[PDB]
Amino acid sequence: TRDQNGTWEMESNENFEGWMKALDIDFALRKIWVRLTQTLVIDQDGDNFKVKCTSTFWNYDVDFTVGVEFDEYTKSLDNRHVKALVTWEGDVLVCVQKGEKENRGWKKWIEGDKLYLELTCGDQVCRQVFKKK
Repeated sequence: TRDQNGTWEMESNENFEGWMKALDIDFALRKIWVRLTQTLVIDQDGDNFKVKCTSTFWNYDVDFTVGVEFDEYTKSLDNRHVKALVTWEGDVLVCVQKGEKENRGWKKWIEGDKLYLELTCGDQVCRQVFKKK
């Protein structure tokens, strides 16, 4: 489905370390962040999304409109300027973050009460699975 609204609690995280290292996150932050629980709260109304990512450590809000490019400065992550664009490919939400790193972005799929998130950077993919609370 296209409807991603909900509070989503992480159940599995595969290769998060490799994706962080591909973004050049400092080693000591990687070791703290690598096995943190994550909750994603998604508020979706038409094209407008408000996504809140929370863990006991860093705590992000990003807001976007599907089909509208936006500047992002990833101040709490690798501290880069990207031009981000979120679109639908059928029922799959696709984000491309254009900038220094190649193949940088993410894709979200919803099956049932499961949200699948694939984060990419370079040759690394991180696969996360969330359950709807």
